[PDB]
Amino acid sequence: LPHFSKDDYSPESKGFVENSYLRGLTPQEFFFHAMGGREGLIDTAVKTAETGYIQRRLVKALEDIMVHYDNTTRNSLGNVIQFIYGEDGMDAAHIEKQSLDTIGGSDAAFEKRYRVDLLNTDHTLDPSLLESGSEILGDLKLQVLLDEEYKQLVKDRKFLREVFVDGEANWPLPVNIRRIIQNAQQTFHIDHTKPSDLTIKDIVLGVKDLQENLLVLRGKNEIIQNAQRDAVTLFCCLLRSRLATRRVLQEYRLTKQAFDWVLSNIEAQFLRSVVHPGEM
Amino acid sequence: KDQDDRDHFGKKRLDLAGPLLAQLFKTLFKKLTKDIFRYMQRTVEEAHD
Amino acid sequence: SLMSCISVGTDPMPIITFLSEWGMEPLEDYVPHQSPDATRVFVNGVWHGVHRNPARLMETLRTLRRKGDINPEVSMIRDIREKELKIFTDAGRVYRPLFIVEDDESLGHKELKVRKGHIAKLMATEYQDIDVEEYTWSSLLNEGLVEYIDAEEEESILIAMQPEDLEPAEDVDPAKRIRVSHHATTFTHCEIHPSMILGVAASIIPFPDHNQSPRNTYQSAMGKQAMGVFLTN
Amino acid sequence: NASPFIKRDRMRRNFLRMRDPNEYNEFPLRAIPKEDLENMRTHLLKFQSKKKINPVTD
Amino acid sequence: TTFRFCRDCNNMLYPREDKENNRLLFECRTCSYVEEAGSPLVYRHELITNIGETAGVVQDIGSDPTLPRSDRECPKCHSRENVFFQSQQRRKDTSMVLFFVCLSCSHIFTSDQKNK
Amino acid sequence: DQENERNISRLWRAFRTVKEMVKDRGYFITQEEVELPLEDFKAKYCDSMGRPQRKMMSFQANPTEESISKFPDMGSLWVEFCDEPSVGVKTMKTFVIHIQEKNFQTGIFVYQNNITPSAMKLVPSIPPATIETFNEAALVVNITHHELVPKHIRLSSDEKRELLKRYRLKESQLPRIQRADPVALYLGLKRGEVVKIIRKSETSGRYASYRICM
Amino acid sequence: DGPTMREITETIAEAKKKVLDVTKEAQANLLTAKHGMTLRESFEDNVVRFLNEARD
Amino acid sequence: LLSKVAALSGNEGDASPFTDITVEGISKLLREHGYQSRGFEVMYNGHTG
Amino acid sequence: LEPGHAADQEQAKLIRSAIEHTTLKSVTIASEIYYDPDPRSTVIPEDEEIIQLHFSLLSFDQQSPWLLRLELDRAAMNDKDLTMGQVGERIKQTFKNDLFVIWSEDNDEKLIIRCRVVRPKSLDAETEAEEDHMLKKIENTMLENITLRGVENIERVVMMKYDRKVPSPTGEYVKEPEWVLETDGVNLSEVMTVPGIDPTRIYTNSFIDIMEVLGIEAGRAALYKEVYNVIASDGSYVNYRHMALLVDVMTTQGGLTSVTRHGFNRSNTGALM
Ligand SMILES: [Zn+2]
Ligand SMILES: [Zn+2]
Repeated sequence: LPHFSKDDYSPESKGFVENSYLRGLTPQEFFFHAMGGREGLIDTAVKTAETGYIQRRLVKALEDIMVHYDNTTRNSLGNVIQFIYGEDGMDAAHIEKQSLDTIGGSDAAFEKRYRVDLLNTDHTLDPSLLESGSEILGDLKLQVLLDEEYKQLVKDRKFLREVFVDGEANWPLPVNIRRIIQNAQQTFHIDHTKPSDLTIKDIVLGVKDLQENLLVLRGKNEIIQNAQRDAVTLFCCLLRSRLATRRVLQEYRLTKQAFDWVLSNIEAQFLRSVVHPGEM
Repeated sequence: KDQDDRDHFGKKRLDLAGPLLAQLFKTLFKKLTKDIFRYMQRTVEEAHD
Repeated sequence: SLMSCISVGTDPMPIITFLSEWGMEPLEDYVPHQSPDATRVFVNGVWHGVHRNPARLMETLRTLRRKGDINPEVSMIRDIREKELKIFTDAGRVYRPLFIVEDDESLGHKELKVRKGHIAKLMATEYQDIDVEEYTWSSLLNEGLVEYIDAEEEESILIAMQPEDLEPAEDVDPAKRIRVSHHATTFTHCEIHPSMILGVAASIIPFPDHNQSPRNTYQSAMGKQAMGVFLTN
Repeated sequence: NASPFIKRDRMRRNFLRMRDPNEYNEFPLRAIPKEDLENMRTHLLKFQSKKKINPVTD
Repeated sequence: TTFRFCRDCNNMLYPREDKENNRLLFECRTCSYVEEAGSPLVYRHELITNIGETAGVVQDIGSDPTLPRSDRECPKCHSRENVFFQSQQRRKDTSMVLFFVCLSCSHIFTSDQKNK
Repeated sequence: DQENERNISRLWRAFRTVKEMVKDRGYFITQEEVELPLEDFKAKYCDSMGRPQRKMMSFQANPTEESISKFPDMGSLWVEFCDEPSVGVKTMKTFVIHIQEKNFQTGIFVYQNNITPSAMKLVPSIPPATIETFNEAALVVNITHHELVPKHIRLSSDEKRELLKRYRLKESQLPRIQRADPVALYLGLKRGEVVKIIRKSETSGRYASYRICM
Repeated sequence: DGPTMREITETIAEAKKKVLDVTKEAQANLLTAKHGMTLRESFEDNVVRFLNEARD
Repeated sequence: LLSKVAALSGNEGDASPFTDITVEGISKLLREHGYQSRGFEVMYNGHTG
Repeated sequence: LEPGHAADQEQAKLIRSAIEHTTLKSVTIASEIYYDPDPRSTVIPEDEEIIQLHFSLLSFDQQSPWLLRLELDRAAMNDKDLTMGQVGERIKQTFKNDLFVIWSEDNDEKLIIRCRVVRPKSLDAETEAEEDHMLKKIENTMLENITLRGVENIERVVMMKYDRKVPSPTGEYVKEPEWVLETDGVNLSEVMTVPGIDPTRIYTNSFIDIMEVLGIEAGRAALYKEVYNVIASDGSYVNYRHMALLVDVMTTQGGLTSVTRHGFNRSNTGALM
């Protein structure tokens, strides 16, 4: 401004408003503040025009893409864009952020929460968690089932870390398993002290059979079956992590009636979250 | 020396009604003068009063 | 702006003849190597000659403009660093008035040429209409108390925002805003008032310096959309 | 700490109420008679060169 | 580098070599005028140049009202009045060093403390 | 002699990359030779003075048993590394004659700087055998190992037929992959050949996509 | 309140002094430009950051 | 706040941008008129009183 | 950087300099053309010793008398780790055997390089007039089209420290710092081959280079990353499927088709559409 001296680099010279709106702005500050505002007004006007054209272009490019009854995403020509919408086949309106409990944590914490042993006494299951804890100790048939469960959990951890290199555990997924467990506990009024009537065989088989009912594609051929398995690989990892033998018996203390209720909701919730054919 | 700034208000000029009308009158008067002579050429050649 | 005015332009020839009589050497006999200190004289963008003592020419030219011999709208700029003297007389230039600051060694420091005695007669003529000798804005301009300055001439002057604190040589109320004195003892002009930077619409906003800049712009547009009394007829 | 009013309607009344020795050799200068300046034009000749051009000898 | 100009026509001379004496000659291209060179340098291209740091310093630099004032000491006349300015080169690689011009002796000094 | 070492290191890496290309295409290549140490490479593919001999680097690869079952039409593969930088018509002419002489179904040519147009235009000259030219500089780094590049698996004729039948598609309704694509060149895809791209999806973990060469 | 305003005033004053400190060394040419930046751009970055923090 | 004082005092407020007028100065005048310095007032709900 | 030297700072400087493009124009103050009648004695006081050094330690009969001199900045050659040996030999290989060059040692007060163009056996009488002009022409080229080291189209490189979460030996995720080089200008094919970098992690802002170097699928992943960054730059979050569908459409034809009238509008989808 024609009020300072040439080659002045002080904060006041180059537009530092030392005052507040309550105290008011000096004439030099007022002009500099006005200059900054004019930048915003010009940006707002130009940006509105630029964004409007961009929005129109995007819509016209993707206006003919729709999800068909075979779960494939195709344009007007029928050319395949995605063999399954969103690579999972779910609707964005039914997606919630959930934490994968297997990817995170240390190895020691992983063993303490998931590994269950009936032969040794290092990771033994407390007999008071279930009514059959007395006769469950020393049973090899149940031990192999637990071993099969644990190795699957270990595989999920290896796969999840290979997918998410940064190790982040919170990712969007269709069904909120945590809310379902909370509803089951309160609806049936879990005692939280008396041992549940659940059996290790029931829990392992119950979760395993539930994964089969999570159907996104209903083709009866190898190719569609392979796609169906891949479309629910990430969801099954969340399902197995939450519904673990120790977690169900120890963390959730679910009863047999509650456990059956939880499984039915997950199946119903998952089927409702599938993308509706005909969606634009 | 830095390139001259085109936003400098000192290098700008504001044309008001005066200069705006002056150019319009200058253009129109030129047409009137041209028309006057065209009449003279037509009057001289065609033998008209 | 409220005090902004636009020049109408005058004949530059009288200024050119004046320069020739006061030592403006014609460009036909200019040898750069025999005088590598002369100042180039420009009138309306035309290089008319060089002059050996640019200080005296500028002082004489400024004095004539202030007293009234040269039209006040004529703009004069002396680029000391570039050794150029530019005189502008064409129309379309935007200029605004400002106070003139001179040494006045009576008090030992630079001060406005306008004094309380002048302001006394300015108001006397203002209120006598509602009969002392007429004393209008023209009288101030002819007495060398105010000066028209345009953007081109703004480049070579130093302006003090207010005379209250910037002109005097140099507890505080916490409520008052922080003001920068700039501690400069070479001011050549002084703003009539900072509030005159605003226009007609922005002058109706109360406390526009306590508002965010975008809000002031919006109000200027809405004021023109307000019902009132455009005319009494 | 100040006066937040534009005091008017009585300040107008308020203002209205108070109101050399011979160490030289000078020769005479006279104009050329016009009898010889008619039908004759006297011009200035300027050689543009860095040498000393003299048509009398060069 | 210094440019040389011809004496007979004012045209600028160009370098030439004389193998008879192995010397440098500056010969005109139009009128055949020659002159032995006083220096062997004929070309220079300063990629990094400091010419123009104090460009614009005149006998009345102190009369400019927009220039700032300072109280630094003049190390040639012991005076406190002076006008300072930054480098006048507009290349966006110069330092912010200040050049001080005394109003009593027209001496120019700098605030540089790294190289001076 | 720093430049000599740099060239050897670049050549060693290029040779290492070429081995992966042959192995991934479905040819019997052992992991031991794939991970050949640098010192071992110099002991086998150099001479007394140090500079390597490109002629000795040329090798022959045969389809593995698994590849034959999936594709019972793949023949022998010959990989040749040119010695002189500028590949001329003479070198190309003998190279193409070399492949046709011994019934090599596919022939990979590795050059240093460039192949001249008259040599390049001779590339499609021995059907049904296929001739592929690779630049040594481009082979120094294996692009397939990049984290952004997913896994590409070529589909057999039977697999492609089932893919279209189950999805009830046409060859024009599948996603397209350019022949000049660096990955397509790596796998040596032909017109109408579909590749299964198995990439990792943040929404479903694993997602399988198909692209048809164009 | 008054005590807060006094603290706010000194916070800006201290920042202004810090901006002055960097300015003097830059004028002395002793300031070394940050890697990948010029002398003036580096000086501007230091001043801008200091003033932004003062407001915060 | 300024208008409240002006109406109470029967004056015209000075709302020019750059002046010595401050909120604290206006607040002092407002308190001298028997009102809360910052302009707050105790009001009653019209529905219930 | 390489996984075995990610945390090391010394290796960062070596690779950073190995990829940054530097030209003789950036390490020279002035270029001067001198006239030394004989290639055995000098006229400048400074170079009176350099000639006595190289000549004594050691053809020169056919060396042009016109001399080409460079003054170089030591501060320019220590910001980037360079020695006159590297600079000198680079000029030697620029012109294989057609000029002799002498460069002063680092210990010298001022860095200087002397260059002379050696004339052939045949004598040309017309080249004397342009002999100095020829020196200027080669002088300009030696300033512009000379690559001391690095990769073309790489204006500058700056190093930074990012934090990446990698699994700990115990099994938990622990963040540790690593040295990363950020560059202005893109040469993906050449930079990827430079030794010392991790080729499997190099990323490029321009997905066009990714597409033509890695593949369409790599370009698809890069294209999604760029779109995600822009939307996430302002803090707004959009579901993954929306971004993926747009990216898939832009890469469903085997290439990067734009969203303008020259891209999706050039397909075969009906004139009315
Ligand atoms: Zn001449
Ligand atoms: Zn002095």
